[PDB]
Amino acid sequence: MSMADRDGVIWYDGELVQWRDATTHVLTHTHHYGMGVFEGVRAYDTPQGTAIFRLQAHTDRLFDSAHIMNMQIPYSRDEINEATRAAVRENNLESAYIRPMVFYGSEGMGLRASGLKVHVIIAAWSEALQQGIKVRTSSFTRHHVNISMTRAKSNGAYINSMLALQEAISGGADEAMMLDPEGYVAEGSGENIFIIKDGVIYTPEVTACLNGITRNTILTLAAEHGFKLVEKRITRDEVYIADEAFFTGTAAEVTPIREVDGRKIGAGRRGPVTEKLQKAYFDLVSGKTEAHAEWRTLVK
Amino acid sequence: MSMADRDGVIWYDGELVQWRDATTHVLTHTHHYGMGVFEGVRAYDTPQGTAIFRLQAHTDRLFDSAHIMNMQIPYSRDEINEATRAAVRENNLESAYIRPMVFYGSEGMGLRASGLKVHVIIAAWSEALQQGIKVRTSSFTRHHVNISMTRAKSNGAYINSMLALQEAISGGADEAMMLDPEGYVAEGSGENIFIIKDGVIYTPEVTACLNGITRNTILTLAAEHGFKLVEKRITRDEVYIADEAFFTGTAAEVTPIREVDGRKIGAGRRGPVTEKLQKAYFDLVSGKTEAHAEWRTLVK
Amino acid sequence: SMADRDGVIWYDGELVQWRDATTHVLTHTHHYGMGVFEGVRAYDTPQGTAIFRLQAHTDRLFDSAHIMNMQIPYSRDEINEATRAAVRENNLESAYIRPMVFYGSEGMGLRASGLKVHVIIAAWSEEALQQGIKVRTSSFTRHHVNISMTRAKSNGAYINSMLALQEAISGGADEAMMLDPEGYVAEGSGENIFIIKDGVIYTPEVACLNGITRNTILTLAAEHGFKLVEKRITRDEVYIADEAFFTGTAAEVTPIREVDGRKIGAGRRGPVTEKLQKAYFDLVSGKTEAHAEWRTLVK
Amino acid sequence: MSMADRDGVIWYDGELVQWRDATTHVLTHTHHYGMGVFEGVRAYDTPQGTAIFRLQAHTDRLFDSAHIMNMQIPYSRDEINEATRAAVRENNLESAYIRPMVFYGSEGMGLRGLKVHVIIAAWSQQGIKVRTSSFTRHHVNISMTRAKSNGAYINSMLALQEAISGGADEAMMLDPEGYVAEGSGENIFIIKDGVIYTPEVTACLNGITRNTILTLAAEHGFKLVEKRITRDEVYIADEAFFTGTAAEVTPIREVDGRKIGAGRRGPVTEKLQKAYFDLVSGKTEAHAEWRTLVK
Amino acid sequence: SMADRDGVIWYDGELVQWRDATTHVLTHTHHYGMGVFEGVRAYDTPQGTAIFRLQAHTDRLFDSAHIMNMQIPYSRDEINEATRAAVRENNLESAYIRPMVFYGSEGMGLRASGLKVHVIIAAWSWGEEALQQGIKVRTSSFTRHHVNISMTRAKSNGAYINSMLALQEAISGGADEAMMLDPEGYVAEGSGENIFIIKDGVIYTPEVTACLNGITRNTILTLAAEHGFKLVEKRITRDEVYIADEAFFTGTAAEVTPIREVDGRKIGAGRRGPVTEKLQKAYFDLVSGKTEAHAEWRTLV
Amino acid sequence: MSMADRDGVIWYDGELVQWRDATTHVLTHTHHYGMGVFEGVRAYDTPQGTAIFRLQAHTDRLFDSAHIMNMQIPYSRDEINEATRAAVRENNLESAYIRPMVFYGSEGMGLSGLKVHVIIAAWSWGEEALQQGIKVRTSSFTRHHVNISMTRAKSNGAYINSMLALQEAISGGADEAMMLDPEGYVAEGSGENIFIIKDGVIYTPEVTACLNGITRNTILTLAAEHGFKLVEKRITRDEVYIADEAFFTGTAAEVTPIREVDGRKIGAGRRGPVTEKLQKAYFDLVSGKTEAHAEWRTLVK
Repeated sequence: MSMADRDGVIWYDGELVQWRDATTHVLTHTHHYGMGVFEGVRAYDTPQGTAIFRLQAHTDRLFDSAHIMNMQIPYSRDEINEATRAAVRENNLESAYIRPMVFYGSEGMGLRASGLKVHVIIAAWSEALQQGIKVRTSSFTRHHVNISMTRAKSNGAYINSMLALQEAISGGADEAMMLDPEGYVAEGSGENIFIIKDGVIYTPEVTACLNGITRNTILTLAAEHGFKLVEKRITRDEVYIADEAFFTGTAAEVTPIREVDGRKIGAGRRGPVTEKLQKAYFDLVSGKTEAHAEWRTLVK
Repeated sequence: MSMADRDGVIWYDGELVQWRDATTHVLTHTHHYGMGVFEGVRAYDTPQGTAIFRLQAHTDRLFDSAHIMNMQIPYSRDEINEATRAAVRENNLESAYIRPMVFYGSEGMGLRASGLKVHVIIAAWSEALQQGIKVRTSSFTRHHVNISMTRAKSNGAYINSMLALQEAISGGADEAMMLDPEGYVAEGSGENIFIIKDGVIYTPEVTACLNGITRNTILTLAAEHGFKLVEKRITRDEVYIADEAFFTGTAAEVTPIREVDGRKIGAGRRGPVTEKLQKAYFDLVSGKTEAHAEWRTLVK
Repeated sequence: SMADRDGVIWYDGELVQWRDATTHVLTHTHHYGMGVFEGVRAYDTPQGTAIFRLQAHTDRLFDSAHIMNMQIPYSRDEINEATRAAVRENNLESAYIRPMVFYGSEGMGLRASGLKVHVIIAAWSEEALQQGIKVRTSSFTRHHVNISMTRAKSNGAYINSMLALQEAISGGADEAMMLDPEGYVAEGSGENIFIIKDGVIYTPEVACLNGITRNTILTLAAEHGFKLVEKRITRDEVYIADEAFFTGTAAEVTPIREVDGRKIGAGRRGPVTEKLQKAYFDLVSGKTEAHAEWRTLVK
Repeated sequence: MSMADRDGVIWYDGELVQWRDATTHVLTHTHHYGMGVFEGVRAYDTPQGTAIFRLQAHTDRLFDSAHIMNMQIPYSRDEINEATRAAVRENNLESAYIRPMVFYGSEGMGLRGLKVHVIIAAWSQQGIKVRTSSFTRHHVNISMTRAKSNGAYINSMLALQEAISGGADEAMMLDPEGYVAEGSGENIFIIKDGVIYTPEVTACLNGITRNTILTLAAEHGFKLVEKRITRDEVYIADEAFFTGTAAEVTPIREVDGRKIGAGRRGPVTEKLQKAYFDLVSGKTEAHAEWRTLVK
Repeated sequence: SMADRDGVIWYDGELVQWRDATTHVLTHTHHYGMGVFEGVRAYDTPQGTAIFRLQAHTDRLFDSAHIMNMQIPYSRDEINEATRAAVRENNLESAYIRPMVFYGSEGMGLRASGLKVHVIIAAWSWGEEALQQGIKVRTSSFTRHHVNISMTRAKSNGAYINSMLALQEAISGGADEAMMLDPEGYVAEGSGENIFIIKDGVIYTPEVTACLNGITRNTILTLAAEHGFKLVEKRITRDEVYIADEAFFTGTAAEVTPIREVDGRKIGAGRRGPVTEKLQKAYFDLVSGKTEAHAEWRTLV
Repeated sequence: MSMADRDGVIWYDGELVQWRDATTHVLTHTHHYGMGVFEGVRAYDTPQGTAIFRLQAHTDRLFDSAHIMNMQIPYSRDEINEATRAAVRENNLESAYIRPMVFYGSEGMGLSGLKVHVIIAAWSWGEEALQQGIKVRTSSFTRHHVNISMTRAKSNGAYINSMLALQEAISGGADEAMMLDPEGYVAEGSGENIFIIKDGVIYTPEVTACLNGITRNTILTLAAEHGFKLVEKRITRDEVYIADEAFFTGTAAEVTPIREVDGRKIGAGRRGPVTEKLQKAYFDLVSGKTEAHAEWRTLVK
């Protein structure tokens, strides 16, 4: 079992190459120093066929992340949008996770970015949402907005998420809750966080936490459903006494939270607002409703 | 021009594979999330032959960095020590830079480290030292000791070093001076920093900076040459009014600093203490001296 | 003495005599501060003695216990009824009420395993309100949101408040202004802080306690057509404000005439402060039938 | 099972009161606001008899802590020392943990005429698992870190309870800067290449047990360094242990799932643990000033 | 030279000759930085030379003196009339005005007891390619002022050492201006200007916390609302500025100066953006009287 | 009563000028932006004559401060040393406080083409507070941040924070303030370095965010010469509360004992034994009663 050994094609520098041929040299610069940007995109089976959810937003963020790191993607947004569709279409996938990733090649081994060639790959492949997960606050502090570029989804910056996730798992939990350098709640290991108190939705301001696309989708869905939503600084004990809490992310969708640091969240099961938003988001991404058709890009 | 199209061998998981055949899949976990550890080792031409300078300290630190990241190196320290010498000998190198690197394989794409295979790679290949360099203080804050593991030499953590080095170069300088989150001088982008005032050597405490092996080596040489050395917190303007300043690193060796942020350092020239320590370090690594033979391991 | 009084104290389900409400000297909360409490007021209304926002104080008491992982052995309706009994059975026309939850004297370690949860409720019975008070910014930094649970009203957390208040008093002032770890204005020693500048009300965003009296002022400010903005405030921003005042359960609405020697506006209670102070007293005294749910008759 | 329903006496404002009768009113000021200071002292059985270890240092620190909180103890240091000796003697304790505690009475209920009460109560592995606390240790300008105050232990209770719920035994505290500060209630030490490293007394406790280890390390020829320590510097240390009055020397074999050294009690930890025990038990006549006979 | 020139300067209730507007070298504010000042512009309008937002600059001047416990020995009406006098008496068509409140040379200690307060108002006549093509900005390695170390709401004299250090750094790095970050790492302001960005048609500016409540900033908020632009005050990171569609500085002396590059990252297309051009044109039409609105903001001289 | 209407001379840009003639234009750049460096120097009455204490260290720190601020002093150290002695000699001062000050002139007005001017003024020099102890209140203003202001340079505009803190300590009933760094640890007084004694050992904050005071450096020398153990480390405010002794060091404050901090009595509330010996040693040194360290006393005539 391996992520490298499987059938299909991977979009690699403009061409569709076989899956096991999509390799890079062991002295690849991003492999050793972390300078790279990537995306996480999902394709869902809809009544209209396989559709990618908010492809343009993920492609724009990819270019934004590369622009932050001074990495010139040798392609336009149209080609990357088309190549991301091709990554799912040319594999005949009914539903997939998509990993567009921009990295520096194996041209040089120094810290200077000059001389390094920019490579782009796009790989696509096929109770947590029900009752709720267990969360433990991480002892590792979340990224500092002047140490790592928090608006960029960069490869090397995910060590902190991995350390925190391993700590949460070794502590008996399913996910970690990250605090910013100021001590306020920021996000999960790879998800944004929302809480509900007295029918009002609260979520941390986009300061140190990543401007999640699933987060933005729930902000739009909440307004359309008439929910009052407040962006403000949230403390860890404010999460303890919330009626509801859930995570948002491309991979996690809307995942309810039932316990943080041993504190039961409300009644300890998926709350009414969480279920309404979770259902609305799933119907949106799966094409169960004609609403927001501009957010669904058919792959074929 | 490329770092992959090369003639030679690279130590790849217990086997000496051809340089062009030392590849990994493009969905390598460390490639996407930066979770990995590496070292930077130099080999010098001594009167006794090609020797690796302080091989034991670099292998010990490599295992420390892996131990910090909960990465299990599937080889003993002796096996890594023997394989490091093999990367220099089997390539017929008179003087070499060695890059041992430990990374997670292309087994999974989730943030959980479970199921990931640990691979080990050891690749080896062949005026500023005498003049001194221009330095500019980085606007990017150095790593935070509770966000990144500052004692580990991890791959993904060097995004901050590349951002800083590019800023320094775009500003017309040669290197950046990093400040910790408290505003005190920490290190260079890839080197440790030292200053001299009234014949006393000062260097930042091993706090947010990497415990450099060249740093620790200079501590030994400074004591052998009768220089009082004090480890304390240093401010940027204390560097401005120092009599001397220099950088230490495996690649940088002993590099004098003639100017910081436009402020000339002393006489704007390699001062007496820096030159004596620089010659003492070069005589040590090239075997021109006699003592510390335990720090020079023959490669053949 | 606060122990030698005539009356009753609601103690673990029953009304005991005031001097009989004792606890052992090795009580866990007494040695480690792990406990939560509330400050509630009862006012005389045309309908009789009524507790102001009893439900909000009881809900916050349970929230503070939930934060500290303390299981209150009573439901919210029992605590609500007990709080009314603390005022009624003491024959109080207007009262301050102190519900408090603490760990008993079953152990002496830092672990909470085996500790019994006890609940007590004790209820007992002008120029500052009109002329304003002197405030000196505290040299003690206010609580850190990840060091202490700032949303919980915990016993041991008030050491910081006592240090700041005594510092302000020895400095010739009446109250202290707390700054958060980042240097922004947080609150007073035991009150929230508001400022007025060009007819707009500004208050720090919630390292400060989400005060119930602060919440009523938001409601009263909107009812009286006042624009209110929640944002980070600096100490010098207070110096140049037109008005400033504190808000708390025990202090109600206390104007601020001077901060750090800087005169605030005209050096006395301002217009907006007067109307909010008037609106708050009219609300708690039942002078207006509005927000009748916020006045629970003690009966 | 309760800490109140016990036999014995408790020193309570100058006199010896029966254990069950040593009570205070439920509106005690320290109970509601945390304004109080305390000490943890141990008595050990020595060949000369039951002896309190460093009674003078704990009593001095108790008056220091009170002084920090502007609390005037209504007794001199000699009276407190003698009362501490009596708390062990009059209970017929061969070895005891002693809890002197100073607190404000139930005179007022405001935040500003409070009476100061004093009580003194006395009663009778290869390494532990440690998890770093997600709670930050006390800030040196928010709470008085040199004073051993009652209300400041909420942070310790939250961290210890977090470590236990996570499957560990003790917590490791980080200061607001992210550097290793201490354990839940104990100082922390690490050993790397025969050298002892302990966090510089920043947000630290200035522990008396820590101060004795400095002396015992120097007498056993161990170089000791006080500096800032990071959490991952603990991961790669050869040894690690906690020091406290009630914990003495507790070895640390694992921090955040990282095995410390060989995962067992190390040589330096063993030598310092035996030296501390031989010191407090009076095995040798060394540091006799640090042992005060109870009788 | 700013001293050897003809003209008059308002000096403590009297108009003295420009070369005679002197103070002793042991002046307290000169040595310890305790003083407050303003930056005011006058423009040519169809009604004549008019000061832009004279009331807002005088009010803030008194606020800054109040923060520093400095008593201005004059009323706001007298300072308004003196600011107009510094422009009218000098026969200036368009000028920059420097009202400055400082402590005299009464004592040399750090205590303010005994120091007399002086008020000076000087006005003198007034880069155009940068105004239309954008400037190069480099983030400052010097951290912006801390809200509990210096009084950031006051426009104080000594607090501008930090601005000078950062401007010198940016210039030595090849750029025209510095971008300042607060102690927490978020974007605060330029060296002497407030900063704005545009992303998907929405204007973003740092919340008034560690930066100065700029009057030009307050004017742009009004001009943005009148043009239907959604404006959001929030914390901004340096890399959020990298990916912004537009960016520009605001200040009395800088007007609306677009930003084309930050830390080597091209800002959008690398030139003045559409939203910036509309606000810049609106600001010039406002201060020069091309529009009739906001007659309060143009005080004829 | 004023610091300008006095008889005597002031060294002003290479020449001595009459005291009342030592003026600068009111648009002086340092006057408006605080960018300038200065020193505080003392001349004492010694058996060999009026002598400046550590003239070289104060002149070297002035050039260090100007080097940090990128200010080019148009004069050399030898000229400044000679001018500093002239400022005392030519005024016939038996003892004096000297204020060497480097500042930008009135050439420009933006944040270039600025001329550097130098002035050195000297004037003749609380005794009950010198032998009994002062009251100290911890300042609510945070001390300077090592990356916001240049804490090793003695710059003009940076002393706003000292004035804000000193006024607070006085309005609270005290004589001096105790400053805490942005991390909460003890840094210094408003303009003095702070020392504490506990069990016969001297503790003082490490040269971190506080000023590397020359008087502090002399005490480290004198403490070593008296066999005292001295430790540099991070000190909390409550560590000062429980110290046996505490005092301030500075050029103007010399050695000032501290009897009370935040209402906490320091030890016995009077000048401790260690403070008295170090105060005696410092006064004997600067006044020439001890002939040791002859290079630290530079005769004026």
